[PDB]
Amino acid sequence: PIGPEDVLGLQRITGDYLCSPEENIYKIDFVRFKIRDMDSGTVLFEIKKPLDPNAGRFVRYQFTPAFLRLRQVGATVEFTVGDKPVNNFRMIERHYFRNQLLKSFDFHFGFCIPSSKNTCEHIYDFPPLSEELISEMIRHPYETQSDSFYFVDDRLVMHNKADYSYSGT
Ligand SMILES: O=C(Nc1cc(Cl)c(Cl)cn1)[C@]12C[C@H]3C[C@H](C[C@H](C3)C1)C2
Repeated sequence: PIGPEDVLGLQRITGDYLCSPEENIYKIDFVRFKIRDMDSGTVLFEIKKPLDPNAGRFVRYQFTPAFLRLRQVGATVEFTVGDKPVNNFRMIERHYFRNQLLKSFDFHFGFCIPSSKNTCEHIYDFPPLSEELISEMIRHPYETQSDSFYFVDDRLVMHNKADYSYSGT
């Protein structure tokens, strides 16, 4: 049984998925994701959802070098929920570069309407990165990786993974 305290101190990306897809007993399905730069209004990324072991749990992002100097980005997330009520829906997203923790985001979802489509806004406050780190992250695309742990009532129900490029394609 993995709880939030079990991931709040992780200093490395996990070597595997901490939970199976069947553990998503709340039928939580992310159907849309949009990232906006809060200092310019620019839509940095948008996706709409229409046997690989990842099965939709791994996403690869391709951003520009300017993304690493952003102060704050806004994430709009659309997701459906099953019949089971969802209380204390939490997401802990940890970003690492070459086994070095860079930032962890602890987001608490607002009320979730059961058996319906929900929309939430997550505000990411980026920390200032050292010039050496920014340079390395630009030179090494996809070596920046993240773990997104989703908790419902302190119980891990979803675990998604991603890697990032900041080389501007
Ligand atoms: O990729 C990142 N943040 C991100 C990515 C997405 Cl796809 C969304 Cl939705 C929201 N934030 C960062 C940028 C830099 C500052 C931290 C630590 C690392 C360097 C990785 C976050």
